[PDB]
Amino acid sequence: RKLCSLDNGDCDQFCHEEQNSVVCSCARGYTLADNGKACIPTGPYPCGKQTLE
Amino acid sequence: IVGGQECKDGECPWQALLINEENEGFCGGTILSEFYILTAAHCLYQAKRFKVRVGDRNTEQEEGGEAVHEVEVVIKHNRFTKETYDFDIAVLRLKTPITFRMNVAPACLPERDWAESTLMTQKTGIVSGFGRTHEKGRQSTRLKMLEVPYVDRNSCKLSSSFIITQNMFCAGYDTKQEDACQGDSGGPHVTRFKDTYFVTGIVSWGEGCARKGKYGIYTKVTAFLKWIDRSMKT
Ligand SMILES: COc1ccc(C(=O)NCC2CCN(c3ccncc3)CC2)cc1OCCc1ccc(Cl)cc1Cl
Ligand SMILES: [Ca+2]
Repeated sequence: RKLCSLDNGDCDQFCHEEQNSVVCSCARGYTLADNGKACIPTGPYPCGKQTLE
Repeated sequence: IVGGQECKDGECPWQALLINEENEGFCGGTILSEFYILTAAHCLYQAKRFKVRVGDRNTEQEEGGEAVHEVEVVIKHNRFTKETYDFDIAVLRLKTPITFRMNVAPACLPERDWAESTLMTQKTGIVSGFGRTHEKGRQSTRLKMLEVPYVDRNSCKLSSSFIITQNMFCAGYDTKQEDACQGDSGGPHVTRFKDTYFVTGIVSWGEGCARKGKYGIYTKVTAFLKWIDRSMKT
C-alpha cells in the first residue's frame, strides 16, 4: 500500500499516480480544491450525493 | 427488491422508472445527468412506447416530487443478445431536462481504472428498485434499496447455469433471502465512497430471486464507460 493504494492517496475521489506521485481528480460537477485533494460541488445537486432536507 | 429496506426521503435520488402506456413501471433506470438515463438493453423489448419517471418513492400517490419525461432517443447497444444477455446496457436521451431537487439527482460516473481498483474492491454496493418483494408476489409500490456484497468472480461463474461474460458481475448472497427481483431490471447499482455514490452496475438478470446458491447478475459499468460517454456526447 504505497500511493493511491494507500487510502486512495487521500483524494476525495479519483486517484491516479502520475510519476510515482498522487494526482487527484473529480467527477463531472465538481472542481478540484486548492489543496488538490478535495472535490468542491459546483451546484446544488452534485452527482452521487443524497439529497437531505 | 427481496428483503432490504425502503429508500427513505432522498436516499436514492438517482432512481428512475420506466413506465409503459398504461403508466405501470416495468424497469428501473439511473439518472446520469439532466438529459441522460442509464438502463438495461433487455428492458427495451418490454414496451413499444414508454416514458421515464423521476422523484417517485410511492407508485400510488403524488408527493409532488414526481415528474414524467419522454424519451427522445433510445441508444441501445447493438451487440446485445437475448441468447446470452451480454452487453445488457442502453442509454436514454430525454426530450426535456430533469429538474434536480429533493429525491432527484444523478449518480456519478467513475473513471474506469479507479472504479475497478477502488469501487468494485469495496465490500458492498447498493441495488434499488420497485421490483417484486418475493419471487412469486407482485410489484412493490415503494422504492427499496439493498446492500449487495461484491462476489468473488470465481464463485460467481461456478454458481451460474449460464456463462458469465466479462461485461457482467455477481452481487448478493448465497443463501440470505435478499436480492433484486423482476421489475428492478435496468435499475441502479451504486457503490459508496466517502459519502459519494458512483454508478457501478445495471440490474441485468438472475435465476429467480434470492434463490440459494444463486446471485444477482449486474452489467459491469466500467466496461462501457467510454461507450456511455460516446452515447452522451451525441
Ligand atoms: C420472478 O423472478 C424470476 C423468475 C424466473 C427467472 C428466470 O427464468 N431466469 C432465467 C433467465 C435468466 C437470464 N437469461 C439469460 C440467458 C442466457 N444467458 C444469460 C442470461 C434468460 C433466462 C428470472 C426471475 O427474475 C430474475 C430477477 C433478478 C434478480 C437479481 C438481479 Cl441482479 C436481476 C434480476 Cl432481473
Ligand atoms: Ca408518489
